[PDB]
Amino acid sequence: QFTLPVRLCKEIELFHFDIGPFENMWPGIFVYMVHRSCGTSCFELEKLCRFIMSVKKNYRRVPYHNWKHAVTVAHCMYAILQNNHTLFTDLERKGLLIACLCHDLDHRGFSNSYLQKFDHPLAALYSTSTMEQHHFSQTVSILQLEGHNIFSTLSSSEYEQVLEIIRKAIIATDLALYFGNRKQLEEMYQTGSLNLNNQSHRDRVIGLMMTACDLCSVTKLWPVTKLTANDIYAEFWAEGDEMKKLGIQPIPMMDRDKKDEVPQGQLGFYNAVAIPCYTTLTQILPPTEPLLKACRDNLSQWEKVIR
Ligand SMILES: CC(C)(CO)n1c(=O)[nH]c2c3cccnc3n(-c3ccccc3)c(=O)c21
Ligand SMILES: [Mg+2]
Ligand SMILES: [Zn+2]
Repeated sequence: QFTLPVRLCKEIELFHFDIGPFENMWPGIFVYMVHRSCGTSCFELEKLCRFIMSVKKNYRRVPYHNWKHAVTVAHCMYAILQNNHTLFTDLERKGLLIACLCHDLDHRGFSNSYLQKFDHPLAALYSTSTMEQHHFSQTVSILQLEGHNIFSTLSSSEYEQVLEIIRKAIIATDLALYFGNRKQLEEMYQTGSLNLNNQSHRDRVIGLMMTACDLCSVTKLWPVTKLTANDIYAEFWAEGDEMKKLGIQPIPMMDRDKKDEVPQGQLGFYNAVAIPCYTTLTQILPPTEPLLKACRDNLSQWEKVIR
């Protein structure tokens, strides 16, 4: 039944768009993004709406890895897609927006390292990319619910094609995998061997897009960026608190007693992770340049905080 306001129509297209002040409209914002990416008949409205509300319900009340984070990541993907639409197939356009909304499904607010170290049942189930494999499992589980399968109308080979796009995209949100991925992609771009017709290459490009979307809070306007950083640190500190209880000293980043080091930690995160990510992405997809520009702007803001 929901209809989005006229001011948003043009603003939703921009990379720096902040979903933050529209909580009641987030399910409706996602529906709009889907119709603009693959048409009004791309998914049966009833199916799609059941799927979204179920996905929403399966995001816990954690400070950062919550419903808001899912819609934020999906919106960034929507902007990338819209600015490079002809470069992606209808099946990719569909799969990626769904993968972004589901990428942190049922996150408990603990890193893969925590679950591995403390031998959590989830780490026993999934050896590497612990949470990520759980997020893809949670996505399949939601699709398997009565009248949720938005992909039922696709052909047999086209169905396993989306589920494989989704699987690969969600796994690539494992930051530990990003570093190698970005390195292989930088090699291909420089040597001039990068070929989007090659499937293994497309998988890597998609992988980087997933990282770029996952970290997009660094591409918003400084007041939004700063407020998201508080949410991520509230989540890191809670994890550190748990480690302390179990007689383990957490790394500075997860220690609330080491709050003064946050600007220095951010500067390191932007120099080692965020800037290289958007630099490589801009080389492959030149219309994604505003993401790099906004990231550089926030990097200067963190330097100013240190100074
Ligand atoms: C991007 C964000 C949220 C900016 O506030 N951020 C930050 O400040 N430090 C970090 C950060 C620091 C260390 C490891 N991962 C981080 N990720 C992260 C977490 C899970 C999955 C993928 C990436 C962030 O998004 C982030
Ligand atoms: Mg994740
Ligand atoms: Zn995420």
